[PDB]
Amino acid sequence: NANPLVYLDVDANGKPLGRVVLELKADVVPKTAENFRALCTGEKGFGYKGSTFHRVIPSFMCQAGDFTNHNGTGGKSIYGSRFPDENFTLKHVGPGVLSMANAGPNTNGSQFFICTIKTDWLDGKHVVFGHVIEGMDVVKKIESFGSKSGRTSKKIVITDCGQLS
Ligand SMILES: [Cl-]
Ligand SMILES: [Cl-]
Ligand code: NA
Repeated sequence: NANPLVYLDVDANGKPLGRVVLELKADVVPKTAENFRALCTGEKGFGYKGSTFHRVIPSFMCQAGDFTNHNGTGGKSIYGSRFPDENFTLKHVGPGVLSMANAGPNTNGSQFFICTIKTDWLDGKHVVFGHVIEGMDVVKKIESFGSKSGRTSKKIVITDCGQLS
């Protein structure tokens, strides 16, 4: 009864792809959910609005969240530069899983990915913290702009984001 809903409105070269709505599993990972929630509202003075999907690999995942460097090197959490792996209770079960990117154990900041396949080799290494409620079609559009190196063929921008409930 207390899982937040947040949204990302996404454009590719200025054309609207639509809205991704995410349920954040605060019932399982409240600290990880709270970090992402506040980065969507921007209430700490920084967050995801105007950042990009900077690494998109077809048949794998769409990665975003580096709102400082727009390239995978940056981002930060609301708690500090990084925060621990809360738990690995939720698993990478299939497309639409929302999970934290990282740089090894206990290095969560703000970068995240949405899976487009079951990525079960990431279980126990990346903290799953939500899923797509609405807009998997938008995720599939983002995925279509990826490449095997992760370089996107269009500039994929989160033009708006926030908390719905
Ligand atoms: Cl990663
Ligand atoms: Cl590149
Ligand atoms: Na907003």
